[PDB]
Amino acid sequence: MTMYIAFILSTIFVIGFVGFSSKPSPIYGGLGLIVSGGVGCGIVLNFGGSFLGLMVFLIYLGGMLVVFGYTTAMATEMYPEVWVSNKTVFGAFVSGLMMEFCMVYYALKEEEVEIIFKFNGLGDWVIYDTGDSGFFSEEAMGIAALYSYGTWLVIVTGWSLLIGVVVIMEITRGN
Amino acid sequence: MMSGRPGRVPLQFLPNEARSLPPPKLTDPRLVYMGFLGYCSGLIDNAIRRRPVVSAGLHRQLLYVTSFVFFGYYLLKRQDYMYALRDHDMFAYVKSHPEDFPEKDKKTYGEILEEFHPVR
Amino acid sequence: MPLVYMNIIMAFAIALAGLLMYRSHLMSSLLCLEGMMLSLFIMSTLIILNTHFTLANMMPIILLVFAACEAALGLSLLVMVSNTYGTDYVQNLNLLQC
Amino acid sequence: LQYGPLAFVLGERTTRKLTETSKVITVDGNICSGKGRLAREIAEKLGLRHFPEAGIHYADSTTGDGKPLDVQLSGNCSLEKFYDDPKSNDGNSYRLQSWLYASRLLQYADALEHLLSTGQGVVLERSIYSDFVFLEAMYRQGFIRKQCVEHYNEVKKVTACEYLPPHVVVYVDVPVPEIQSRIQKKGNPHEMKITAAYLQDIENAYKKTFLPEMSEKCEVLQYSAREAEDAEKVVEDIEYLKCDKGPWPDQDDRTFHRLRMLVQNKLEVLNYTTIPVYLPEITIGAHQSDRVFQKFTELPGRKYSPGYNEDVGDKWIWLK
Amino acid sequence: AGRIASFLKNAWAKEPVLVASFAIGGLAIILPSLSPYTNYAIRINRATPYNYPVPLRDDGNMPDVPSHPQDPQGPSLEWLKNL
Amino acid sequence: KFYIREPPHGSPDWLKVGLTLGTSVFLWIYLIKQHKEDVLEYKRRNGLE
Amino acid sequence: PFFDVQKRLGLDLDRWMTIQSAEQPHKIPGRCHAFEKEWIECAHGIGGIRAE
Amino acid sequence: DGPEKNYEKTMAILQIEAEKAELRLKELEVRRLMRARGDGPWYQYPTIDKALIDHSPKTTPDN
Amino acid sequence: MNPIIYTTLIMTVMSGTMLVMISSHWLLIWIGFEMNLLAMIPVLMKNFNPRATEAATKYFLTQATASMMLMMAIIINLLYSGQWTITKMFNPVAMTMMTMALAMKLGLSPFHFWVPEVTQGISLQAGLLLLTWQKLAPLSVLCQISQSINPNLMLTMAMLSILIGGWGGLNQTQLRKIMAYSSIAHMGWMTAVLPYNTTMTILNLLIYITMTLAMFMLLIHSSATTTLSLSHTWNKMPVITSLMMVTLLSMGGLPPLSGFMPKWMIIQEMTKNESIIMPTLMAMTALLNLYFYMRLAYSSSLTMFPSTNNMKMKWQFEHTKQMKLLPTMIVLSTLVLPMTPALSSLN
Ligand SMILES: CCCCCCCCCCCCCCCCCC(=O)OC[C@H](COP(=O)(O)OCCN)OC(=O)CCCCCCCCCCCCCCCCC
Ligand SMILES: Nc1nc2c(ncn2[C@@H]2O[C@H](COP(=O)(O)OP(=O)(O)OP(=O)(O)O)[C@@H](O)[C@H]2O)c(=O)[nH]1
Repeated sequence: MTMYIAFILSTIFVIGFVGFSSKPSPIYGGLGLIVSGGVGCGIVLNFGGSFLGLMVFLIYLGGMLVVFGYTTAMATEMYPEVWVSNKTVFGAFVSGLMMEFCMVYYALKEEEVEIIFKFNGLGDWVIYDTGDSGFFSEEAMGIAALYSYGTWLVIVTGWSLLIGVVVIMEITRGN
Repeated sequence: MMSGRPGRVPLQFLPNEARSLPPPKLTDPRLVYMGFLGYCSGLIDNAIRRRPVVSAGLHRQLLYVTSFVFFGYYLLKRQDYMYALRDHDMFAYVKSHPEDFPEKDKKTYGEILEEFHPVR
Repeated sequence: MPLVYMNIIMAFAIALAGLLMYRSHLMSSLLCLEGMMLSLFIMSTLIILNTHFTLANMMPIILLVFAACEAALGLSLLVMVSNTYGTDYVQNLNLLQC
Repeated sequence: LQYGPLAFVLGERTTRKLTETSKVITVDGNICSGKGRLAREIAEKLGLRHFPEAGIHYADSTTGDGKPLDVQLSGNCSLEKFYDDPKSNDGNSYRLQSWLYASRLLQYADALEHLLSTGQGVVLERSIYSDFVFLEAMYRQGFIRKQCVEHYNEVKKVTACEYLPPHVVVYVDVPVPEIQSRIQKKGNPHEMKITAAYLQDIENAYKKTFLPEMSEKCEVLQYSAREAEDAEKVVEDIEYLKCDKGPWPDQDDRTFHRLRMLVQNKLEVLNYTTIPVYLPEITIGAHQSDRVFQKFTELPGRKYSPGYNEDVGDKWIWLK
Repeated sequence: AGRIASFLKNAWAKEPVLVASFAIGGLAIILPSLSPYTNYAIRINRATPYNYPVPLRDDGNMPDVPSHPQDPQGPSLEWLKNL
Repeated sequence: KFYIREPPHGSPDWLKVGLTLGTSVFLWIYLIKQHKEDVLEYKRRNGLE
Repeated sequence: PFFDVQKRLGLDLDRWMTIQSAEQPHKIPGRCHAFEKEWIECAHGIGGIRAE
Repeated sequence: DGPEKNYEKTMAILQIEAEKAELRLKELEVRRLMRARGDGPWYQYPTIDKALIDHSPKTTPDN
Repeated sequence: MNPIIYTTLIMTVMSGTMLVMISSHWLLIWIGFEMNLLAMIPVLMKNFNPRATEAATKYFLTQATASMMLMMAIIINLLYSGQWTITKMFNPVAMTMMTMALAMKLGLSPFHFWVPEVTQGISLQAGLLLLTWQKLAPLSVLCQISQSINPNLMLTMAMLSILIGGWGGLNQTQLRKIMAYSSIAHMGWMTAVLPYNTTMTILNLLIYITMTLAMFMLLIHSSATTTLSLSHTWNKMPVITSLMMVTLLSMGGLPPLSGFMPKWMIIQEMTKNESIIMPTLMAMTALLNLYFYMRLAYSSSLTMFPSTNNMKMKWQFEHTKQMKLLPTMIVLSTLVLPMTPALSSLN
């Protein structure tokens, strides 16, 4: 739907999110969230976070899960899981479709969905503003300020990563 | 409670106006207790290390007593400061809200009834 | 509160349930453990981009970055479990019974 | 200071000190099979610090004057008692072995500390890995019981795991009729009372289990007593080898810091030797333990920590 | 002297990439301190007008601010025009 | 001497102990000093003495 | 915070991006800069209790 | 010693504690009244300072 | 592991915990939390035994879940406020969502399940860090946002902690486990007064640290892990178990032994806030803590237990560990009660 395109983007984000959170095989679970990872990028891309959308592809989508799928390769269960192997995973999946299709329909209704928070599930296109960005890109300028305004943020991130590499080797060598 | 008062520069163990109070005397009973605790640390240290506790080195115990006496005196000033601060701003407040604390009139016990309850 | 925000909010809620409601294989939780921060990362970008909080574009990257060290910490502990029991199955993850 | 973190930080390694003459030699054999003399011969030929065979008062000959203490005050067991009475009720049999195993274990720690602080090899008789052959043999004829074995090997696994196996083992092969005829030549009245059954059990336990169980940890240098006499023969092929087996020819300064942490802490090497397993032959009730410990207290030197005894003559107590 | 020159000699003899890599980072960190052009770089990086040069209320007592882009007073960047 | 080996504390470690008195004498002299002007300052801050 | 070390030393550690009306790269305004400025100026040295 | 010693010393003892007793009750009720309102020195929970806002003109005319 | 990295791995744990209390930004609050977690795991894995790996997995899974849950306490806060400043929470849903996040990092309500198991798996030295230093950081955040905290939600977490913490210790024989359960019970005490007056929470934290330090190095000096192993310690070192008895009673809270000071102040503070049922049940169930407390004292020094022949070996050798700050910790944790009015210093 053109008007609510991000809503379709958002809905696809959760159905894949439910699928892999339903504890399927790690390879299958990888598929469930990478499509969720890709579709979530479109949501950020549609809002204007060009770098943030493209960057989650490179370190999370093409990053995180490649070494993650690497780990499931050496796990190599003799009985790899398929969605039909257990009925619990199907029960979660048909559930994940159930309440999702439930309250989006209730969202399609008078629009007073009030689970936990108060939500007005109107068309997502309304929330934007009418202010131009001139020449500077708002997202690009913000991240570029890491080296001018992010003085403490960069130091702890750099320090922790150096701690990160030493701790990884310290706990994998096995004394 | 304190934390957040006006003029409360943080990480300060003794603000400047705290010095306008009578400093504790070196023979303060609270202070001599600090010295007593330090001495008891010296006995434990020798007992822990299996040494003749009573006179197992007069250097280790001397540092124990002096260090506790030192840290006590500075703690005492901050102790004395905050309690003085706690009562001080109260008096400013008690004169800042006269209507909240009205003086109840005084009537001697020649008027107030106490419905004496006999005991049997 | 706009629908897109609701969709991500529930996305974590199932992820929180998915990690908490556990299964035999410990891998799947680790996917869901960092999956839950992906929704955190995704929605975080949404508010900052919506609100034109230029400086707060700091958070979306660094939020994921330390979430990576945790995932990096995650499977690194996992291989030790696999090197001691054979599978990361969590029903055998009970050596500390006593 | 010792290998305590500061010394390791300032660059003090241990592989720097290690040389080709850095090995653990277990010159074992049979009961009085002449291995004691061979221990000295090997030690003096390649310049290794020799350790006399661990006994009951070995730990007594480590602290203070390095002199034997009262048997009641140290050990409470008597090998002569076991030699005279085979199956008594006082429990000298098992208690002798467990105290022996601890004394050998302390000897192992002293050996490693010397090697890890000098880089020079060490030779030991009847290493703590051997010890189990005696105890199981004592069980064969009934000196100890089934429930006795459970305490000993429980101490064995919790203690001997971290200590690295030796590099060289010399099994001086002496056959049973020779030993059963030589024990008359010794003449010490306690060791005449040795049963051929107890002897027969110790050798077969040795060849069948002592050599093979740690063969994969270091090579087996079998040497007949005839080979033991010719010390010139045994000194060639100890050098003719590398001892790639076991984990010793893999360790680095990373593990050596851990190893010298434990051996330096003499209390730590044997902290696990006192496992709260309440075996009747070693469990000492409070009343006897209190009185004995009180007897240990007012002994010279032992009253305070070392260097803090005014009775011995340690001046400057009021300052040190 | 002897050890340092010999250490560099075998380092380039056996680990030429390591010497090249360590050298390149060696320069890359120090010349900017002594670089005279970096002061030009910051000036041009600031002389790039992104937002509008918003006006100011001309009520007198500010003579330096020009009343026109083609006025003499004000920041002239002809140095960059020649840089 | 009873002990076969010199124990790590079985000797007066002159440098260490001399530091310990050095710590204390500096500590007390600071303490008696600090109480002096702190009292003196309090005397004049409120106008007492 | 618990120990406001930044206030004592004066060094800006995290105050730069703590709110959306602070200094911004190339003076990019937030969506609610006017409201945040009005609110933040209303509650200065007033205390969280009564400023609510 | 004389009963005057005990009489006047108790006389001072009772005055000291009564002054203490009055302040203890006064401190409790002020603290309650102070926490609810907060228009005074203590119990002032932190708020963001004015200094950290940007008064310089932005790119968008209004802001 | 190698001491130099072992030094800096622990050293960052202070740095991460330091950052939690010295940063006014919500992001940096999480920043120090997970730098702290990143360097905590290897210290757990220092021994490298299957139990040590077992303990690390439970701790990481618990701590990682809470911190990611902590972000969305921040995220909704940002979603409804636009403020990253560490002050009054503006969203009730985020506020509870935050409290469960921090409570799990502290382990008071049934989030506490990892506290005994994780403690037992790791070594005694690592147990010291886990129950003493990696507890200030969650309490640091709670102290700042205490005014806003939901009274019913926080107090409910507190009682369930001490109630379970009291009951759990009555059946554990391992010294580490009973140590952990008593730590849970104390943690309920501090967080109970937390909404009322944070100064008493800090005083409880400062006091509670003293015994937990003092008890741990005493056990490390004793090199004992189980009650029977503690029983033998009287023979070799009758003095050490004697001081352990004194500090053990101080942890129980019997006057004049300092340790009753926090409990005394908590009862008085809650009473001033008209809450009088809260302290009574809180104090009454503190007796549950005292039972297995005295039970340890019964087997430690009060009645000499049977020893073993090999213990004769240990008398000959002297201790090599340095146990720094032990004598001061014992003394400061048993007799500081007359210096109670030093509470104003913490204000
Ligand atoms: C609040 C209520 C009370 C709370 C605390 C209660 C504590 C005791 C409770 C019971 C404890 C369990 C049961 C008994 C356990 C005994 C433990 C023990 O080790 O006992 C035997 C041991 C033998 O003594 P030893 O260790 O050799 O030391 C001798 C002195 N160097 O004995 C010892 O180790 C004890 C050594 C004690 C040394 C005391 C030295 C005192 C010195 C005082 C100097 C005073 C100077 C005064 C100056 C005045 C003018 C300024
Ligand atoms: N129970 C027990 N006794 C042991 C052990 N190792 C050595 N012994 C005893 O140590 C004593 C001395 O060993 P012997 O072989 O008899 O004599 P020796 O003088 O050492 O002679 P060599 O063996 O030739 O060096 C004997 O009583 C042995 O039984 C052991 O592991 N257990």
